[PDB]
Amino acid sequence: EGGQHLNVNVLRRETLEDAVKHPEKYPQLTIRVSGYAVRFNSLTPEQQRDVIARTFTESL
Repeated sequence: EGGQHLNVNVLRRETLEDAVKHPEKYPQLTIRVSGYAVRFNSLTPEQQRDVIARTFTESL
């Protein structure tokens, strides 16, 4: 068969950490959370915790 539907985020975890630090810097930063997209700044601190914690596949 094959997988169906996929959210694609190409980013580094550090960048998100930076975003948490200074939201003013990334006003239009958007990420795919679970089938939809949201501005990073829109999320709650707890909600953000969920995202950063998630797996970031690396090369190899």
